[PDB]
Amino acid sequence: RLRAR
Amino acid sequence: RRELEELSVGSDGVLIWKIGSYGRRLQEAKAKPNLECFSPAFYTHKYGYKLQVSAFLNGNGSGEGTHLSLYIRVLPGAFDNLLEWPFARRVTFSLLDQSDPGLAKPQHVTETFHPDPNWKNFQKPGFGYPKFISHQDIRKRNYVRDDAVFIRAAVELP
Amino acid sequence: ELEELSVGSDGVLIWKIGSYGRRLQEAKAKPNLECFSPAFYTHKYGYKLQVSAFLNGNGSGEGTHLSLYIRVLPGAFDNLLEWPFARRVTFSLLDQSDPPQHVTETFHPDPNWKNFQKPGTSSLGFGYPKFISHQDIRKRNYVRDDAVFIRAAVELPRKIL
Amino acid sequence: EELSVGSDGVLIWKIGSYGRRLQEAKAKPNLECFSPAFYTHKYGYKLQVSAFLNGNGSGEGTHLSLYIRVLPGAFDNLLEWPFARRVTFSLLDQSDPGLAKPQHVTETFHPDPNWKGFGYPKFISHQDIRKRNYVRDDAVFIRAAVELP
Repeated sequence: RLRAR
Repeated sequence: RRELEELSVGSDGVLIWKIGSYGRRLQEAKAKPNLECFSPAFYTHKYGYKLQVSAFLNGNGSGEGTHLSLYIRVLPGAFDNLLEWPFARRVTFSLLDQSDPGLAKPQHVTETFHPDPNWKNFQKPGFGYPKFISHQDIRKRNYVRDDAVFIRAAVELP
Repeated sequence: ELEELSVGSDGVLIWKIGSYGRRLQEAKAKPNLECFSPAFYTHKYGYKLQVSAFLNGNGSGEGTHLSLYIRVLPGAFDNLLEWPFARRVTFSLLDQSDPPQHVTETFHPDPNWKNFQKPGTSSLGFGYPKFISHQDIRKRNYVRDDAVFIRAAVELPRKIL
Repeated sequence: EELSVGSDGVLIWKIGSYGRRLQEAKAKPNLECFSPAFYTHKYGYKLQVSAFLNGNGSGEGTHLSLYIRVLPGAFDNLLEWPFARRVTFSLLDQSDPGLAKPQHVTETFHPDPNWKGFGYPKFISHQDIRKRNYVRDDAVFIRAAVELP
């Protein structure tokens, strides 16, 4: 589910 | 005071971050689109990686306006030259259910990820969940209690 | 602007009371005078506790004994813990001889003692009015270089593996 | 807050600005750098490590010299004397352990029952300290490990 910002 | 931040070491690689004044800080986070709360910097283990957790009470990116967003990032640490790069230890976030563990086994909201070795911040000197928990879900159970929330970041030690 | 860094190693606080002679005289002069350890957490993210001592005694021990008490303080993490506080506590006045016989007492916290219940639901401390008599404390090396060491050990929850 | 430095106890002492301090030690002999005081363990011995970047005794001008000494500690009256714990010194090689296995410079000794400055006039020569990554980003890592019973 993992992501930047 | 920075020598205070150097004493900030995880307990079996665990940071527990209390965000107090939850009600108010959510209001400021609605009024200001890029309002980011920061955990103290902490070390994974005594002579290890320096990390910091950040949260957006009113969401960020795909979670903007609708969710709590939780991120973690690697910071420059004193002992970076003695460590393996890129940073590759598994990270687990939990928003804690603040119920008495003597009544029922509390239900934490929990997600876990492995750092992707292509993201720049995990290389030798934020990443996480834009939609960690929704505004509606966070009012269930005891995630918000006494106007504070507990964020836990646990870093798996080899 | 302070730490929160004050944690026991491990479940153990060692409290040094120096200037003992002078502090005993002050305690004789003012019977309501209570000495306090710094607050400490039993373990990282655990209970916040504090030890107190009456160098010239309190209640049943006044004028004749050292009195020793412990209390639960409001802690940052109280909502994540089991209440009432129920971990076994051990008090010791340390005999400062090169490795010595410590004076030691232990109790399991009273589940009805209002201070052992969850903080935030005026009073007060639990322990020993007559922990050690004035005569007993002059024995051995309980007082040395004009100081005493009080040790409070808390039984930490056991790890499940 | 310096009582707030209790450890495993392992101390890792970072000496930054190596070049400049080495220079100051060449120009000024018996120039001693000091580590922070640290506790071997919670409520235990207070120790301190010192270094001579340009050497001391048999090592002046040619070696780094490394010592450890006991400091008066608040809890000294509760401890066994003389100090008798095994002490290990290491100058760390700062290479990525996933990339190359670092070769640390290391010695271990049992305390001599006479003093507790105790250590190595010739811990590492200036020639060896310029190998590998002992000096990196103009800093060195000294590690002192004291074995707990």
